[PDB]
Amino acid sequence: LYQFQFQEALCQAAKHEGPLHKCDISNSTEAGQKLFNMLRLGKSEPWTLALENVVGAKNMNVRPLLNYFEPLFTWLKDQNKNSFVGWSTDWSPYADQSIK
Amino acid sequence: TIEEQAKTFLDKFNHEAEDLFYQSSLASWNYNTNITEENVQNMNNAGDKWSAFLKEQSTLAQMYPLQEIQNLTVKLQLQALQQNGSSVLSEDKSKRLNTILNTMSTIYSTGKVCNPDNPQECLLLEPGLNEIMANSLDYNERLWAWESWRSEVGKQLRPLYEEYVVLKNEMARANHYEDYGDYWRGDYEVNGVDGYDYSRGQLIEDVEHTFEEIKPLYEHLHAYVRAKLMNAYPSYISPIGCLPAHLLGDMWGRFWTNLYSLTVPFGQKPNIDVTDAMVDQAWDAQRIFKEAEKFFVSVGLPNMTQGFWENSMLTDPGNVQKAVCHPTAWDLGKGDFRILMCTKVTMDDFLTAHHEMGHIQYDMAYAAQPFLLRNGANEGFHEAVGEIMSLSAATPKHLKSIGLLSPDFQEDNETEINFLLKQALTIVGTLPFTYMLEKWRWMVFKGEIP
Amino acid sequence: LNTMSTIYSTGKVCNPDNPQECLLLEPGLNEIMANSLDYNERLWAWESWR
Ligand SMILES: *[C@@H]1O[C@H](CO)[C@@H](O[C@@H]2O[C@H](CO)[C@@H](O)[C@H](O)[C@H]2NC(C)=O)[C@H](O)[C@H]1NC(C)=O
Ligand SMILES: *[C@@H]1O[C@H](CO)[C@@H](O[C@@H]2O[C@H](CO)[C@@H](O)[C@H](O)[C@H]2NC(C)=O)[C@H](O)[C@H]1NC(C)=O
Ligand SMILES: *[C@@H]1O[C@H](CO)[C@@H](O[C@@H]2O[C@H](CO)[C@@H](O)[C@H](O)[C@H]2NC(C)=O)[C@H](O)[C@H]1NC(C)=O
Ligand SMILES: *[C@@H]1O[C@H](CO)[C@@H](O[C@@H]2O[C@H](CO)[C@@H](O)[C@H](O)[C@H]2NC(C)=O)[C@H](O)[C@H]1NC(C)=O
Ligand SMILES: *[C@@H]1O[C@H](CO)[C@@H](O[C@@H]2O[C@H](CO)[C@@H](O)[C@H](O)[C@H]2NC(C)=O)[C@H](O)[C@H]1NC(C)=O
Ligand SMILES: *[C@@H]1O[C@H](CO)[C@@H](O)[C@H](O)[C@H]1NC(C)=O
Ligand SMILES: [Zn+2]
Repeated sequence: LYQFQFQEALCQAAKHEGPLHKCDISNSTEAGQKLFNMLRLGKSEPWTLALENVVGAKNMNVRPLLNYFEPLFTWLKDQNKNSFVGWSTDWSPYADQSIK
Repeated sequence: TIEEQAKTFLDKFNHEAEDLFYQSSLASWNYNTNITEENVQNMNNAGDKWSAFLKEQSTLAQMYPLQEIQNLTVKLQLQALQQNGSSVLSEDKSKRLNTILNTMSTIYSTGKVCNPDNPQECLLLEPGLNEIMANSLDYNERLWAWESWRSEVGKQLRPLYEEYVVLKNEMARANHYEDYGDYWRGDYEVNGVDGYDYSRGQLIEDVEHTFEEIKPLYEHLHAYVRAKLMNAYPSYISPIGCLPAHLLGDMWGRFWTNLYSLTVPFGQKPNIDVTDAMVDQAWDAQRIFKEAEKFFVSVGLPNMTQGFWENSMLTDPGNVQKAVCHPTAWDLGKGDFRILMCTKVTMDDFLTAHHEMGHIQYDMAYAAQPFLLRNGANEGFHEAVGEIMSLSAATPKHLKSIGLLSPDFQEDNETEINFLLKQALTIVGTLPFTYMLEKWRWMVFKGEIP
Repeated sequence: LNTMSTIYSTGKVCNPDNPQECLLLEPGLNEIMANSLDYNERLWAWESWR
């Protein structure tokens, strides 16, 4: 989870435009300091404060992870139209040759 | 008072901790980069001479009462020493705990299964069963491997795990924890900062709450993979059921990566690989590291230090000097950072270079902290910076700039889907397995499951 | 013929209490049977080979 929060808070500081999965941090010193002043803390601070010093929040978030996979999500919702999305927990591979 | 005394004690501690740590790490490095029976015992001598100093200094510090200090960077270090660990256990119990741990580890390492038709060819797990489970495409062979591992080896570990939970629960309750799971969750706890607190009970709610937004995407992934496996194994997979557990790429289903060949969305368009363009431009395992360092220095972080270039093992030694080179970074102390890895000129090493150098760049940043306050903010922070450094360096907009991937290369919106699906098979495919496993273990370290 | 010969050469038996240490015939079972003086150990070797 952190792996994506970090990134979504970084190229949002490198002024990215396109989808998340294309952002590159290179050549953006203003996105270096924003990361550097979290690295030089070690364990001398609560991890909540350290996360605050980059993301701007205090908790695990799943929204950046979902924003990373948005194109794939739409393409899948398209490819899964003629199918059953979900599963049933009663079928089993050996249930048709069992005797009760 | 009590404060000045504690501060002086930590001061006196740091010197010896630093020096002994340096020498022990030097021993372990010299052993790792040079596998010689000479160095084994030497590394063991250094290791024990560090372990003993740690135990002694820990008991010598059990006297300072905790809830009297107000300096946070002092309470933080003291809390790391007073941690009793497994000492509080009785003597004979601690010895049986160690015996159990070593037995389980060596059963896993040396267990082996063998054919029903030729009982004189047995396979270990690492080379031989992992290979079947990763490569094969035969239903019955996969089922045989999957079942034999769990029947020949998993049945030996039942009686041992039963005793392991009891002893660990004792060790945990003798340190004012509810159970062992509550002891493990104690890495995310924050205490007394007025706005940033965090309790060991909140972690459960946070992961159960984050795992709700993932099910909508994980079940579309699941449905797509099932509809694609219903073509490689016809008649074996119900179109509305679950997926049989032995057809998931590896032995436990932890990662879904090895399903790529079966489920690639646009099978004719190729991936982005620059191995060729690297050999053609004459790249050895020394230019890739200057490239990584240049990438890092672009963003603002500092350079590398000479000792890194001198002492490092960037390349495989090749000759009789053997050295296990699972890629790693090392922070020996006092200013000696160095990586050890046998770089082959491919792409999947151009990435591990960035990963490991990100580890290093983390370490060089907090190197001005007290010896016990040199780690990630918690346990999940360290690999999560290696990951983002490795993730930003594999994008065509970067490769196009560093020289590879000749400029007239248009990325189609189909290779983008190819890449995102290769990514989601290891990131998203593994979140439910992780969640389910830790949930089960938290519940059995509570007697919640008889 | 080759199957029988190689079964004899590479067959191995292993302990009932530690199934991860198997012994071949030439070094390891011949040694037990030639040196040991324990009734139960000899019986175990004799029976497991056959
Ligand atoms: C690997 O370790 C061996 C010993 O464990 C090293 O051998 C020593 O090498 C130095 C210099 O080459 C000699 O002065 C010693 O006499 C050697 N000792 C022995 C027992 O042979 C060897 O040098 C190490 N490899 C490298 C590359 O440093
Ligand atoms: C906690 O104690 C440390 C001492 O280890 C204090 O840090 C010192 O602060 C003074 C004040 O300027 C500096 O001159 C020293 O160089 C600092 N020492 C170190 C090792 O950094 C710290 O101030 C104390 N905490 C609080 C909140 O006062
Ligand atoms: C660590 O373990 C010891 C006992 O193994 C705990 O008990 C203290 O031990 C010291 C040893 O000299 C005594 O002086 C104290 O009186 C003991 N305290 C109590 C309440 O019995 C010690 O509390 C443990 N520390 C932690 C942090 O759990
Ligand atoms: C970061 O910026 C520098 C300069 O702003 C880029 O370096 C130039 O790159 C172009 C094409 O790659 C070359 O034609 C120039 O000669 C380069 N100039 C220098 C001084 O190196 C660099 O490519 C940028 N990095 C990325 C990843 O785009
Ligand atoms: C990649 O882009 C192409 C070009 O837009 C997409 O192809 C078009 O998709 C739209 C969406 O329904 C159709 O209306 C057009 O008829 C398509 N054009 C052609 C020539 O077939 C394509 O769909 C995109 N890739 C994916 C995976 O959607
Ligand atoms: C970093 O090292 C390169 C050579 O490897 C050098 O050209 C550059 O000046 C160094 N950085 C700084 C800030 O001096
Ligand atoms: Zn790593």
